Amino acid sequence: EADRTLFVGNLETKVTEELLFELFHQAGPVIKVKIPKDKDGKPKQFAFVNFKHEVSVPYAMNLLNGIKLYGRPIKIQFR
Amino acid sequence: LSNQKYREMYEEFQDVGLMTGDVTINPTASCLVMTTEILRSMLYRGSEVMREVAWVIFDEIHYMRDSERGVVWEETIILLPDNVHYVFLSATIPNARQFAEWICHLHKQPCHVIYTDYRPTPLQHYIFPAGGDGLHLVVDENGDFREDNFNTAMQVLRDAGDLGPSNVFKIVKMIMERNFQPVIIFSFSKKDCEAYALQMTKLDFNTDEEKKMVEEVFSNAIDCLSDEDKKLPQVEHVLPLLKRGIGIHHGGLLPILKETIEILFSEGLIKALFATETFAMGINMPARTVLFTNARKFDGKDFRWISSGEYIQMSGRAGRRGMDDRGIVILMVDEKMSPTIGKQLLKGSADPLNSAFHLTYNMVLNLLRVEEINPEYMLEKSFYQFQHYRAIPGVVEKVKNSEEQYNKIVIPNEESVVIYYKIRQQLAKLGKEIEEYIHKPKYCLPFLQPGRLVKVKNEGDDFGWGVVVNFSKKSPLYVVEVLLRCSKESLKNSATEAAKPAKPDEKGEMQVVPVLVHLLSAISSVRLYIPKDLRPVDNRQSVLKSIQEVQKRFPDGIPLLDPIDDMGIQDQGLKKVIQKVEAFEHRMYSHPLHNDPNLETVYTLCEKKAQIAIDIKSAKRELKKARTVLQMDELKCRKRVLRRLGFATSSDVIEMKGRVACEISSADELLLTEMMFNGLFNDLSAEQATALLSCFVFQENSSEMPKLTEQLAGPLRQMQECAKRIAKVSAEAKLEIDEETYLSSFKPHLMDVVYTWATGATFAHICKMTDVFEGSIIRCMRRLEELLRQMCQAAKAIGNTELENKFAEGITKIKRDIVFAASLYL
Amino acid sequence: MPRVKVQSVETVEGCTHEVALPAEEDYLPLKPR
Amino acid sequence: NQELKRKLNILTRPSGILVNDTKLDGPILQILFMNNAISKQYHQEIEEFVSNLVKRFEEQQKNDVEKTSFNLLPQPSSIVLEEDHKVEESCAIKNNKEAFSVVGSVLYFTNFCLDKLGQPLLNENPQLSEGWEIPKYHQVFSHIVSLEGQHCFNCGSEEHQMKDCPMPNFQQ
Amino acid sequence: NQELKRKLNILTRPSGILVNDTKLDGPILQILFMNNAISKQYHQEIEEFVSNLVKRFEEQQKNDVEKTS
RNA sequence: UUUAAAAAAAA
Ligand SMILES: [Zn+2]
Repeated sequence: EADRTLFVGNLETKVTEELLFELFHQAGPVIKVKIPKDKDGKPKQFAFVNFKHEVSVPYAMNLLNGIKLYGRPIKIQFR
Repeated sequence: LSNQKYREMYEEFQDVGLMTGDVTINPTASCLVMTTEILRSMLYRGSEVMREVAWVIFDEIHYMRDSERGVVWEETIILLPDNVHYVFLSATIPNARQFAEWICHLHKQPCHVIYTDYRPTPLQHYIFPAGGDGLHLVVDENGDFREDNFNTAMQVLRDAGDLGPSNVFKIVKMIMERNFQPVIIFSFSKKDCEAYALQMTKLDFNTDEEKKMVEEVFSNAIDCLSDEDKKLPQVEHVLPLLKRGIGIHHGGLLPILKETIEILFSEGLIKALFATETFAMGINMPARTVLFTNARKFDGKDFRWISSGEYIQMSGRAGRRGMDDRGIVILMVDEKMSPTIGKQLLKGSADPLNSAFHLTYNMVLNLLRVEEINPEYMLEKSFYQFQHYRAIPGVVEKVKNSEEQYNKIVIPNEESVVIYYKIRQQLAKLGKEIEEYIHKPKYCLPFLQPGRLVKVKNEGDDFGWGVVVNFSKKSPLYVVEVLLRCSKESLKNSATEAAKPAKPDEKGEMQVVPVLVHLLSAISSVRLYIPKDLRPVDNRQSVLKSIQEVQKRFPDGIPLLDPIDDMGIQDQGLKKVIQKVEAFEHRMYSHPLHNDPNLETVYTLCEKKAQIAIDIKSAKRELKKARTVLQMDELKCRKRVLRRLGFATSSDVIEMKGRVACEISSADELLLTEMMFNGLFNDLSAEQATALLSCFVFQENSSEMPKLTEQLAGPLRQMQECAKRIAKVSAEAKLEIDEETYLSSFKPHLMDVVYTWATGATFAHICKMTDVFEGSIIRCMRRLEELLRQMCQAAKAIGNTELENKFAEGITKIKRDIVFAASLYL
Repeated sequence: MPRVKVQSVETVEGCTHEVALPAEEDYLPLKPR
Repeated sequence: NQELKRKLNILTRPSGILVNDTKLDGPILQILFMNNAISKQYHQEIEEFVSNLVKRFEEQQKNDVEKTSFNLLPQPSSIVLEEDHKVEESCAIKNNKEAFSVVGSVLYFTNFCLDKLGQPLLNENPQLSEGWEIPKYHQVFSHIVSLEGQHCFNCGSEEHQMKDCPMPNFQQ
Repeated sequence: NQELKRKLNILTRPSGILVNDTKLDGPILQILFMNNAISKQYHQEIEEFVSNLVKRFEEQQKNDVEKTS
């Protein structure tokens, strides 16, 4: 579970889980995505994405990082 | 099964009826297909349709041992007139002759027995060990068990234990690639079947044409349901599986899905069916291969290994007629499988047919009602006294043979030998008392160090001296681990066996055995030097060498701890036991016969003579016991309970209350009748009454315990009070009943679900209102409907029209589209 | 006490056809259809 | 009784020892050197080892360990050294009784120690006791001879839930 | 008297031991562990030390020394 | 920019 997960940060306001799911479906099978919302009413600037296969987590990092969505790149990290 | 058989017969003769609780088709026919319970009802109420019958064809008569539903068979056989003739189909069983003798003795006519083990197509049994890499042909078509392959498979299992994501996926993929495609996977759990079916959602056994045909058939089958029902997840999400050629069949599913999957499999459109044991009893649904995932099932009591009977019954579903010339059965064995268990399972024969007769208030009440007959008749002839009567000659011969053998032996001077023997036995008993004193955990535990030398001797078998290693408070029993010589037979199948001493001729393995504390015959005092790492099999032999050296140093036995001073036991009881044993020892030594020689053989012969004497005593005791009807006391207690509640008159004539109680047979009678006569139902609206009755007819191990708000709690607690009264009265009549269990039998888990369903909620809503499988909800709903019909009948019997109207409305509300969906086999 | 007798009818190999009948009666062969 | 007292000359501690702080004061091992080559030859090594034991305990306790809370009371088979009354005490009699208690007696041969009095343990648990050291074994059977067989399960301790864990199945 | 017999029980070697070569085959010591922290704590160390003594003597004696009067 | 084991069935 944890190994196949992938943490994300620097997501713009309009970035919804649907956009991330669509983007990462191409990278690999996207199990699901999390955008926890703190005591602010909107999801935090970070998120989590779960891939079916661990092989996606490297390849996705090898493929996507700092992608300019909504005029802001997106950073990708691990646990 | 009745529906399927009716379809077959109708396609054969067309002069066929059907009479089950759910439906009745063409009742005025000549060939009626009806479940046993309907037949029992007709017998008890004496319908004219029964008059014209000439043949009765019981099917799956071996089902008579169903514990709970077994009785409903014997009654039907007993109450049938003697002019009829039976045809008892069954599965292979050893004690068929006993059943035939019972029929002869009961109806006084010849009864034949045609026993045959012949099968059309041979079977090959393979075993797949957990962690292995192949299938080992344990049993060949010829029936000759192959010992070498079985040993190799179990050796692989052991090596894996002491060392395609899932095994089932590998097995099924291999089956597909070896052209064994039509496969039935018997897993003894609904969740296991679900999981294994889901895991295989990456293969495809169906050609495109098969996909089109399956889609069309499924749509045609489901078109009967309403549009909202078609939207249910259960119907929609099975369609992909059937499209790709994978099916699931277990009691949890919806009935209509079960029937559709049965049709598809029978027509060959499904090539891998994950099913529980129920599908085994299906009719005309064979397959080329059968796969057992787990050889463990939970029966009514608790987990257990599947008996050889069940294994034979399920494996019989392997190998079609003619199309395939070989049948394959694959058994997957996990770590907790001993070679002895596997051998018994593969080589054992079918279980014997033993009755399950047990009284029910319905039987007692019905027999009391009718005249010129009483329950004693049923008890006398109910294939349970018959087995004991058949057994009596055996015990008679046994006691006679033991008596003649006992008198055969010759003792020259029995008085002196007997006195000496009794003195010796008293000494042994006093020694046992002393040992029971030593093993108090507050006295011997300080002495069980990891080197201590203790002899452990479970009655009958003695392991010899062994070195203690560890002890612990298991959970207050104390488990002491010693290091004994094991037999290399109980050491290889240790997964289930306990332990066994090394046979005298051979050499053991010197393994660690967890014995109980009170099995230490003697706690010697010579603490060896323990290697401190007893894993390698070389140190555990240096320990044996050390023990032998210590024994060779003490030529006359190793010293033992003195219970009094060495262990510091102070309580006077030990003192008195010591005095008694001292006195008995002196009286023994003084005996004139002690010094004489050759008294050892005389002592042994006297001991065996006493053994034979006690064996005769027990055998004749039980022979005397068995010469009386068994459940007679139970019948008296039941009659006491019935009369004390007003059902049965003091002269044993059914009172109006008992007459009413006769009708209700699908649930408890005393509770329902008492509540009906206490006016409990005369205020509740139809919904609460239906919900409560649902609480009556539900029995499933679920711990959801949903909260009942207002209209479902008060009635539930009133029912609880009435049940408590019944339990107390029954207990007062010397009737074995655990009040807590009786009050806990009525599980109200579905009360709210059934209430909401009666209110008019859609099925999808209620299916999401709880956790039980939808199939269980449907089953309980059907059972509740039939109970409500019986309740309407009882209300009519008492002439209380209000209850009739209330229960009629309850029937109307809960009888609609999906739950009571007519089976497609009709 | 039951009074029955189990006469083992001879048969072609494959099945063990045997008939249990009351002791007071005497076994007789089955007439052909 | 007088003859027994005469024979128990070795097991006779003098009466009058001003024993205070019984936990650390009071005697330590009493060794009865026996008439054989090993003992006669290594008497001095034995005495030096006992002195080293005392020194090691003092060093390791007065500096590192600061609990010394639990106590192993003598087992029921523990004798008390028989004092010879050459003087009268007042209140330390009970303290002397507690301090001069024999807990464990061992007669060492070459290949097996003939033992009696056993060893004390805390609430019947070798793991929590002081002088107990269990060997290492496999325990292959797991089926008692005369009986039926045997909160954050990840940790293995049934005291806390995994939700608040400080030391970190087909429902579908 | 019972108490004194109990106490003297410690000084009682069992009758029956087959002792030949009295110089080596026989007791090495007899340690009476007392009720204080040190003896309770270093029980295993003491036993290991005695075993080491036996081992060292066996080595040195059976290997090198010849007279050892 | 890191929210336990559980089958089967009916008047
Ligand atoms: Zn934890």
